[PDB]
Amino acid sequence: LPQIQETTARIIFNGKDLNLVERRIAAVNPSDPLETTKPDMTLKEALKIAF
Amino acid sequence: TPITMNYNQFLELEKTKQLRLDTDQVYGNIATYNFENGRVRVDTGSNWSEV
Amino acid sequence: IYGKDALLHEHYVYAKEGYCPVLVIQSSEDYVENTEKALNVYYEIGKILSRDILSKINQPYQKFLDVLNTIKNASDSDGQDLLFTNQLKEHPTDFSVEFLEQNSNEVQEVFAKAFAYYIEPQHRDVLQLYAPEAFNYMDKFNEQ
Amino acid sequence: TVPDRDNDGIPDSLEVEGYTVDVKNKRTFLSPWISNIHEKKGLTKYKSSPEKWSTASDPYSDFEKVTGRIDKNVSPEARHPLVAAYPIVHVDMENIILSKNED
Amino acid sequence: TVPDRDNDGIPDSLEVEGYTVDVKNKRTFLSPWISNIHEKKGLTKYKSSPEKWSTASDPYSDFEKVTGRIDKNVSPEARHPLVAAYPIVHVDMENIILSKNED
Amino acid sequence: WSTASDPYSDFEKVTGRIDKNVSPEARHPLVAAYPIVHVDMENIILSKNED
Ligand SMILES: [Ca+2]
Ligand SMILES: [Ca+2]
Ligand SMILES: [Ca+2]
Ligand SMILES: [Ca+2]
Repeated sequence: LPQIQETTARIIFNGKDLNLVERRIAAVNPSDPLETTKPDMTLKEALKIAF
Repeated sequence: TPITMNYNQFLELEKTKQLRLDTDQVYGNIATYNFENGRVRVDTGSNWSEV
Repeated sequence: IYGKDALLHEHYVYAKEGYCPVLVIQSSEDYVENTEKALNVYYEIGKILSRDILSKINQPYQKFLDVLNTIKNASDSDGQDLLFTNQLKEHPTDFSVEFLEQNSNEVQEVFAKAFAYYIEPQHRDVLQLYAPEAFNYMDKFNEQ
Repeated sequence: TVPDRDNDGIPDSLEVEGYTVDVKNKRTFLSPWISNIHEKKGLTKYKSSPEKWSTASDPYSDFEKVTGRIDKNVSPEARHPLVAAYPIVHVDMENIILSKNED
Repeated sequence: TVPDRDNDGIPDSLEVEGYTVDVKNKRTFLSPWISNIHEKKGLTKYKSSPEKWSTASDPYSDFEKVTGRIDKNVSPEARHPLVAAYPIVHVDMENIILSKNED
Repeated sequence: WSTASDPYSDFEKVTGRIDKNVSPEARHPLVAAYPIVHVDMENIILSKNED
């Protein structure tokens, strides 16, 4: 769990019946060389695949 | 079993209200990276006492 | 449990000191290998493949037209747009691939596409899905 | 021999450039992405790390997550490799019971 | 075969003379220091021991620390090999509760 | 393998690949390295078990 928390962006959304839904999506930390090996994530793509 | 205090220490505590707490040593383990699957795993054998 | 970074390309030294430096090594890095280059190659393989003065032993229909017609059969009866892409639409019949007039439009694309079908190990994994229908064509190319 | 530095059973160029999984007859085939042989089928183009066995760092590989060889209790929207899969557990308290230890 | 006495996956002359991890593509590549290129990119020149698997003797290699294949809870300023990474834990006491065992 | 028969080789002791808490004068191979532990007692607490 701390490995996930330190490497992802967290998005909370409550449009499904006013209930807080949390999703973590892998996104790039520029100061970490291994973390930069991921493909880039736009916000719209993230909202499309996550929700 | 809960912590026990005798009579004279009880009187001295209710008189002086001086009860301090010391941190002598801390046990705790290291999780190391695995080159196999990328998963950082805890070695329960090793501790920071070695390090 | 294994060797870390077996490429051992460190011994190689890169110069090109100055503005707009460009480095090219057998290993292939920077402007050498990229997704855009692969995308450009996909456009290149699909239409007028190979910009070199001369290519392979065969661009004629004298020996390469009968084999293409014989190979043009699908057991699954699919391969829609997957094959003759941008051919003023896949022909429902086309009278079994023997007419040239108002048809040589996609013949050049089809011959170029055939080279694209079996080029390097990667494409083989893609072409591995085609299984037997493509293999027959690949075996003839392998025999050469 | 095609490289897979992340050792997750899926090569590096496919994870970079895009790929998909498609059944043909009864068999899953890991294709690279072709927009004229997949997009029509509605298959989702996948990208992930060439050096992460698990790109989302969850205890599930990229290949297991795209193949389906996973714990099926994972939610379907977590079957994308860039989507993390993790439990969120919290405890609620419905009732108290106090008993007076009086004899 | 290039030597690495410290067995940390990174050769000895590079740790002596300076090196940097610059990624031309998605994949990560470690290589010797060149001031014409890596200085313009802002990359930090790294030196470490040719005989220490961990030059700071913390339970993390030099290569893991420069690559990023590490516990990410390590602070970023501890990602330099000459910077140690270690916890400092001390306990504070917010409140006392004494109960008189009188019946 | 250990000329002083302590649990450290001759080579580890001259190389430095050793527990660094070993004193520097014990880094010579003919010098033994061993702990000497004894316990002191600072205070007594007696409680009369009388009800
Ligand atoms: Ca892979
Ligand atoms: Ca991967
Ligand atoms: Ca080394
Ligand atoms: Ca070293």
